[PDB]
Amino acid sequence: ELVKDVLNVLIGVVSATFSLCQPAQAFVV
Amino acid sequence: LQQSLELKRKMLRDKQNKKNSGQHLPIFPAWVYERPALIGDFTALPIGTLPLASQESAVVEDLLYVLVGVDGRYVSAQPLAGRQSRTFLVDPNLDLSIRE
Repeated sequence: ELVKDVLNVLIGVVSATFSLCQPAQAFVV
Repeated sequence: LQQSLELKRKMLRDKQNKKNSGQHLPIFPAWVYERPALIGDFTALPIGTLPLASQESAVVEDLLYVLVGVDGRYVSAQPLAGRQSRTFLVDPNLDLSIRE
């Protein structure tokens, strides 16, 4: 069920994230 | 829209004074420019309560309408048109993943 997100996480989505930011401080998934 | 008429008129005067052998250089009627329908661009269920895969279909339908000009139910084309950059307004309450 959650995997649907992951399928679209391969593309850019918001469910998971690519905060255009410094790794692991504000950059996040 | 209205501001263009000035530009057009000054440019017409130059050809008119330059060339007098050919007379009455044509112009289009004013309503050709005034009429807004001629140019391309010009019961709603609460989307928050819906299931996800129906929001996707609705958004796709509105976007398919958006592509040809005028906007749709859940997404609007902002009427500002300031400078030359068009902008659009999606409904605020959506799924963030769909929204981006």
